[PDB]
Amino acid sequence: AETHGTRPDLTDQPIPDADYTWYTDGSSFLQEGQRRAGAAVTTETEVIWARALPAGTSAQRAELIALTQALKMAEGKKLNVYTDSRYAFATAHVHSEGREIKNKNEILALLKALFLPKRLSIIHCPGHQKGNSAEARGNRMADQAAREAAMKAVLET
Ligand SMILES: [Mg+2]
Repeated sequence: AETHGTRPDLTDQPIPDADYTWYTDGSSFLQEGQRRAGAAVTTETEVIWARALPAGTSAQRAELIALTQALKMAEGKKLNVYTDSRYAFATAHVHSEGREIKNKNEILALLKALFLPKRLSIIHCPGHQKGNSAEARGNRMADQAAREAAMKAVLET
């Protein structure tokens, strides 16, 4: 059992009896001078949810938002969720003591959402993998979906 965490039964390895295995990604890039962002939750082949986010949204914030959405949609179910964000992983797994100086709203929302799934593992996966393994395909799908959502919104459709 992890220590100095927020949800005592949270693990970082896949649970055998998971209902859902999902992949999250937050995308942030510069376009026409401003920072743009998107977030997504996917399986290897399906987009469960993807949205463009407000201008100025950092990649870190987008990653928190994507992970939060996965937790919300998995309320009452057993979830393995993969993120390639070290920031989102650490925010979910390690409790901090001080006032949150950045992303305070998104951190609070994530911490609340941790408690929604019946059982939960938040797992790190490498990003930009070339394989056709489940993790490679899932992470790729989430990255593509988040970037597509962000691009479509900036271009207006
Ligand atoms: Mg990512």
